[PDB]
Amino acid sequence: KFESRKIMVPPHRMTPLRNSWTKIYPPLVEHLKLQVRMNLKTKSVELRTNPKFTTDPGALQKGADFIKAFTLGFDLDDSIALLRLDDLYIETFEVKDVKTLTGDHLSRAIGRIAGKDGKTKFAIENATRTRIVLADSKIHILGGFTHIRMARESVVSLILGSPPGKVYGNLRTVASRLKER
Amino acid sequence: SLPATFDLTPEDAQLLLAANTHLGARNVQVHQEPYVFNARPDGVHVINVGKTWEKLVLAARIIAAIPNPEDVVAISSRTFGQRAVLKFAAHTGATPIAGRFTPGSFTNYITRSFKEPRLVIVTDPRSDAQAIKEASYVNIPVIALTDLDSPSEFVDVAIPCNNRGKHSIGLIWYLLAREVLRLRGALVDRTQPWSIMPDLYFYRFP
Amino acid sequence: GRVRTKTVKRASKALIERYYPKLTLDFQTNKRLCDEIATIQSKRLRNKIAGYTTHLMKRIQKGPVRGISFKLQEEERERKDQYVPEVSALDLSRSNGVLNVDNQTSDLVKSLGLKLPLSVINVSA
Amino acid sequence: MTENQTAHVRALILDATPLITQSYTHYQNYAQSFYTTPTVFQEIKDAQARKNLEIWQSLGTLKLVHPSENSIAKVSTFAKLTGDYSVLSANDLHILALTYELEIKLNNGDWRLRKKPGDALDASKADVGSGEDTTGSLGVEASEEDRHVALNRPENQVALATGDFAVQNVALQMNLNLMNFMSGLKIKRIRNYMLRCHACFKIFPLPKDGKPKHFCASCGGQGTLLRCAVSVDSRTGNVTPREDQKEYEKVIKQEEWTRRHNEKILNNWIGG
Amino acid sequence: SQVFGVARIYASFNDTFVHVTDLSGKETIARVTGGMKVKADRDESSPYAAMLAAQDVAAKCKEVGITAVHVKIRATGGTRTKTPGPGGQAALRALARSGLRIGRIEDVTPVPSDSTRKKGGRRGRRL
Repeated sequence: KFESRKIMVPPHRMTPLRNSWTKIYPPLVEHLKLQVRMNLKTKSVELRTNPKFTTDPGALQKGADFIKAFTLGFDLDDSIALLRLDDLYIETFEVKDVKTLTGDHLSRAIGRIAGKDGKTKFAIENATRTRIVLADSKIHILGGFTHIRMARESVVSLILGSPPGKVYGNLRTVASRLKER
Repeated sequence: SLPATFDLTPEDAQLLLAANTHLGARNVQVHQEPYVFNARPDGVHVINVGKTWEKLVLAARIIAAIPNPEDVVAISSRTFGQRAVLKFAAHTGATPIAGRFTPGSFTNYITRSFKEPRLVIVTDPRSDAQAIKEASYVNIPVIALTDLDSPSEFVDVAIPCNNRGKHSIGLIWYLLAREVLRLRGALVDRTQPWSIMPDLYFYRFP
Repeated sequence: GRVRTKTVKRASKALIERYYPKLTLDFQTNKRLCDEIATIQSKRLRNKIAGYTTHLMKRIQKGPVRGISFKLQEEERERKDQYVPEVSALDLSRSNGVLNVDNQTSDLVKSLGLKLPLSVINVSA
Repeated sequence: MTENQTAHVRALILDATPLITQSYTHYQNYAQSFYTTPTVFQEIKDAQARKNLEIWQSLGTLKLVHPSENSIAKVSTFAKLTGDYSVLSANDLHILALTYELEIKLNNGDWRLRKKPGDALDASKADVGSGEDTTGSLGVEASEEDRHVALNRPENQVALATGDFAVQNVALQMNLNLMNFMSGLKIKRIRNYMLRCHACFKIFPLPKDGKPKHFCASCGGQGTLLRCAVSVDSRTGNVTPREDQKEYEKVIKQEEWTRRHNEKILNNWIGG
Repeated sequence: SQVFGVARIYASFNDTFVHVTDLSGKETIARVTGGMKVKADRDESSPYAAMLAAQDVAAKCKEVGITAVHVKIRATGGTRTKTPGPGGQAALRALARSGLRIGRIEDVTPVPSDSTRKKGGRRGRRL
């Protein structure tokens, strides 16, 4: 009653894969009780199960979700939060899907979601229980629906070109009645 | 303006090629192009070691030209450099600066690290660049050990060597020490080798 | 927090950089030790200094601390010269008397005009 | 009907890798006496390895022997001469010292051991009586009397069973007998990767932590270190193929503190 | 050995569809919406509604007897987004959690070569 899933390894993250793989595999192999095989040539990771493992069918989907998380820039502490919780999910979205921007407009939108020393990114991870990774044209937010929904409202404020001060004011407003309840 | 005995003795040339001083960096500045002879074709240049010998002969003449031997100051912050300058300061009586050179030491007479030199030797002009620029304020000649990609500004009589390896820096400090003691008069015979071996200046990490 | 004052700390630093060996792990001997060596005006302050020297005797016996001790500083005065090798790496016998030199530096040797035991080695890329 | 495979080695020094990979039955047909260090046995933490260690302790064939301090000093001097002391552990040095003491006791002298690397062996005292090239030990159909004569030879008195390439290079520098953990044949040559300076041509071993050296130890050239395969012959003993900134030490200490904090966070995640 | 189904997950911002039939799209077997499982209009696309809806689809597939299933997931595609929303991810978690065998997981989202104009205008569409 085996089951194997196939997943793709990005080239931009295979060097931290071989850097921190020693911290990646033994928590899931010990606590979550799975089997991992590499294919370093064909950018593939084999996540396999066995009847000699524990019967837990949903943690195979969870393990494919950990490697899908690690596909898109995500560190290992968010993998610990994905180990412990279940309400935390993943999202991608595009810069062009809100507003048609080109070139330096795209660069200034990436600068607006990034900010000076990543401070508006810091303000959006700490006040919303979200975690932020910026790609070239992809935005990535983890978490639950009440958390990521106000993260949606903030990021479509910010990528529309609203100033970050109004983002901070609306951010602490939604954080205020977030921690109020 | 020098006698013919002063040139490259072949055991010193064997000593120079033993310490890999002729190997250098990959970038060649506009200023230090005559020190390179040609390039071994990976990206490593080889330097004219006769220029290094005669250039340190100049630096030895600068050090011997001062009247007070305690007024020359050696500067170091590289890990090999502290041992090299403490041996040089032990053997010629110079004032060493080991480790962190204190800012405001060449101006600002208040600080107890205020020494005014008339002559300054520096291990490299990039990591010890602050002693270079503070000596640029109170009119001090600086003779220095520059690589092939060292900053060449604010130095005069700069000795091309290798500051990367401990062999070359310990040897080149040893040769400056033996050149100035053979020029001052502490070792009368030019034929006689100096009694201390160059491996005293060499760094070991236990 | 019971952070001790700087006078007790500095007096203990001076009395341990200078008067190391007769101080020990016993506070009661250290009390009349700092009575017999130091002129401290009060019983309370000399108790502070004697207890602090007792505590620095407690952690000095496990290893070295950043401050000055004599019995190490003779040792880095022969660390400067005790490990001189009888044969260095710059001597001839470590390469059997003939150097490992490329073609260009042998051209430097034959162009400058010196005679030297060189072995030409061919290197590429 | 299995043949009576006689032991070709009187005593074999077993590492944690051969104790974990192979059972006592795999090493029973090759060696007569089993010797090991107590720290290597205390370092074993796997459950199947603990069961195999309990089975070996019930068998009683394994001898827990600590090496002598003078042999430890000689092994440390040999490792400092060969430059392998930075990568070798203290347990590896103790295992090499115990192997040297067992070879000194078994052969009644140190004529078969080289004090320095590249020194010729004293052959005048012999008449007084995975990248490993193990070729030449195959095709030997020795009889029982031939196996007894080979076990009576001083070359097969002591063997070192280990998986550490630095320890294998130290034993090849000491001209010690090396045996495969799975095959049991005597190692003749070993091929390993070593860091070579591209300018100074200085040879250094691979790092234990796996981090690449940004500056060479002797050359100092940025990127001058290259991965070079080196072969070591047991008969000859010849291996055939900046950092001075305080900010660099601060970066190394920050990387070590980050690794320690990550290990603490991983331990809290495992134990939470 | 077993029988594989052909599954579709359609993940908008405001609902989810878990919709499965046999091979080649012959006749639809199970059919749920986000609106039928939670009557609250704020929770049409909730992961709770997604998992309960996919659990009812799994119950339908178990009573018709299909054990293996092949799934493709999609967004709306076109001028709107490309990767599915988290309701699809919770649907995947539910169908794997249900004990039903899974065959293949891919992303058949209808991707344009070159799209037309979206429904926002020049300025933007979201808030």
